[PDB]
Amino acid sequence: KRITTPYMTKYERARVLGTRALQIAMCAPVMVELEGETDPLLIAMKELKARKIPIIIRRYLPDGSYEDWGVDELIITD
Amino acid sequence: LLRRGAFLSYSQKIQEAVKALKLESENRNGRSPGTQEMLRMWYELDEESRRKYQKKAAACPDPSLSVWRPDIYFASVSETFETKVDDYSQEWAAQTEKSYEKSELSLDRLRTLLQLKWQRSLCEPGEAVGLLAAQSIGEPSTQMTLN
Amino acid sequence: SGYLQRCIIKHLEGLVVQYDLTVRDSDGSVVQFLYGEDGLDIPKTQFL
Amino acid sequence: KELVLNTEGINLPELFKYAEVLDLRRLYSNDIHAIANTYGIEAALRVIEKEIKDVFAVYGIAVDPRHLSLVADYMCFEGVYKPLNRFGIRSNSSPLQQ
Amino acid sequence: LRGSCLNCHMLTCPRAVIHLLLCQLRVLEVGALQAVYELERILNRFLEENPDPSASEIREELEQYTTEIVQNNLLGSQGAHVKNVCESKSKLIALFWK
Amino acid sequence: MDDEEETYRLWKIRKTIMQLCHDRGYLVTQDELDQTLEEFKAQFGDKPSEGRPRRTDLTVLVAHNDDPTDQMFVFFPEEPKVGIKTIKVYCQRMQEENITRALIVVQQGMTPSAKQSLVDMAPKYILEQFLQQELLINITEHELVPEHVVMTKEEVTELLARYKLRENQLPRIQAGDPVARYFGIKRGQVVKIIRPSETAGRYITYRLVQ
Ligand SMILES: [Zn+2]
Repeated sequence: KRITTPYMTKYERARVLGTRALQIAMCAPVMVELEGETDPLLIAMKELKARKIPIIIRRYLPDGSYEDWGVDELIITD
Repeated sequence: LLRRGAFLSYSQKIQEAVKALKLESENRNGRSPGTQEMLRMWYELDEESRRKYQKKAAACPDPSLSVWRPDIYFASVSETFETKVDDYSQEWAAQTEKSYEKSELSLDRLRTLLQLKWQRSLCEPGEAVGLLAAQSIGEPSTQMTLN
Repeated sequence: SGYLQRCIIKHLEGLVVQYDLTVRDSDGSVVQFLYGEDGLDIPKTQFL
Repeated sequence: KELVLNTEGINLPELFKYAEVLDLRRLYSNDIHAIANTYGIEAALRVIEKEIKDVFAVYGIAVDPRHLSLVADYMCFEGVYKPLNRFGIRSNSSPLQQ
Repeated sequence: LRGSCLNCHMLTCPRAVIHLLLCQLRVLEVGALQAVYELERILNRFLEENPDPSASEIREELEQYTTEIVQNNLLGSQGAHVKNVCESKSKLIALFWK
Repeated sequence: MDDEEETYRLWKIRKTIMQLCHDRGYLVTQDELDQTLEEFKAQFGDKPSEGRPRRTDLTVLVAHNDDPTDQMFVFFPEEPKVGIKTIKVYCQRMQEENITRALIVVQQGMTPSAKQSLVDMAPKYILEQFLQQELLINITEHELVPEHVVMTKEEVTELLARYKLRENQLPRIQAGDPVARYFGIKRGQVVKIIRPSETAGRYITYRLVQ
């Protein structure tokens, strides 16, 4: 039973592409075929385009309820 | 503007060529000599002709943002936005009828792009609107010199 | 007008917008049920 | 061609007894405390918004009504018309904010 | 000390209202807030139907409600941080001290 | 001059009440909230200070739409200062006909003694007090005042369930508010407010009558 926004807001995209860029850095396993760039944010932003970031988001409602959205499920805007 | 009810709907339309006959009784408890006759015709004279609880609507229908929250249920736009879109769909279907350009789109898809622009423009959760309304009355309040 | 803006800031710092689209304080208190009576943003309403 | 009276003082029941001449459906005031106590708190909230907009619009500034209806629905949250000062921070919940 | 004395070690406040404040500030520790007016309503009714200064420690009709809506509705002991609860409790304690 | 003035004034404060009993559910017919001040003269006494529309004549009672077991009296008292002496005259009229609610349209004010013993009767007699001063205007006609509508208990729980909401953290209207007193609303009942907005067209918000 999950009734929240189907879309990924800008703050979602900020935290996902920040943690995943630190989950590319700190010698963490990269999960896409790449060309040789050296910035973690470009890797973590080309993984969002390829639906590869495996993060679950706990969108807290004000009660304390949480819905578990996957980054794969959320429609990102172009 | 005016008032609505189950019995107020009944009295003015069915009971004024009927109550207006000659009865000259006293005002019982401040009531009319004919208002007690219409309440006699209301309370114990008909059952299952209480259908004016649906003629007079039981309330207004609620807005489409109170029921059917706007981020999930599509085309749940505000009631002044529907009037703008319907006025524009009345104007567009009269100006695209004679305009000799391509016109690949119709009303059913123009409405859909306007309604999905209304839906996509909702303030996303986390907006911190309190400091956006503490500054929109706090930065132009430094431009207000006394002339 | 440092004082007016400082007071309106610290009396409206908490009012963030929630995943059910109701503006709430820093303690769950409901201020509005839709933000600004239709739920929209001030930037993204320019071409509507 | 709407004749508008515009008095310099406030007595609401003085004008209520002139009803065949004054269209009292469309009355207005500055005093939020003279509309909260006569016409209610839910019309002393569509007077705060107009009394902020008609202060910024004297000086040419226009503020979006979605910022003002967030201030009227915060100040009229507890039923009364609270100020945003040191005597409206007593209602708050966090000691480290007060 | 300005509201207490040396002869008897009690306080000079009337005990018709100390029991009410004791009875309400144990309700608002839970944060019920529907019954801060109900307790003063039943205090006024119990004080008008029979005057009794001999009630020294407790009143059974106040304590029946403040042990009913505290034992029941006990799970909301952490939802007492709402503005409407702390506003009312600072208001009642300030009315007491002033 | 108390022949045309007080006739117009009683017509006004009767039209406000018969627009007030309809706005709480009680049976008010259409031809008796569309009085034209000549029907007030044809059906009532035309000279007030003589005593043909006497303060015993003008009392009306009407019943609710659901059940006629619960009614209300509209009492127009005689003296301009209702004390305890005539707060217990009309309760004798209550007990003989088995009601619970009544409204007293006081002419110049009720005493501070009786305004305590009116609230502190019981939950049996729910008695209300209206000045004559604030019943000439009918403040629910003002185009800044929303459509307050009363709300049953089956619809409060669903709106506390849609927002995962408690009764504490819902906004407040006090019971001394001039339009909550128009509808005669007790502590605890949520009222639904349909604001005629300009950003939207309608905006439903809910308030507790505290
Ligand atoms: Zn002593």
